[PDB]
Amino acid sequence: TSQKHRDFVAEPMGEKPVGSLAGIGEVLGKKLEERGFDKAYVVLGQFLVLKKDEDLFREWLKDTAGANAKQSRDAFGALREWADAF
Ligand SMILES: [Cs+]
Ligand SMILES: [Cs+]
Repeated sequence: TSQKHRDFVAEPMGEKPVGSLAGIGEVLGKKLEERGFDKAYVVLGQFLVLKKDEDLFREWLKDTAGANAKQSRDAFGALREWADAF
């Protein structure tokens, strides 16, 4: 199961790795780690630097991590939900 939406939002981000964010696979996490998005805090940062736009974060995550629709959407929802919480 990839039901890690709950585990990410029931505590703060902190020094959490990128692969801990929902939709960030073990393969995606490598393509993301070499660009300097090694932690889930760095992806949160990019999403805020994009003003939390859904299809701009999803456009960048495709243009960089090589993400698919389910991966890019599950990642955005997890960031949006965590922003909506803390
Ligand atoms: Cs970077
Ligand atoms: Cs809140």
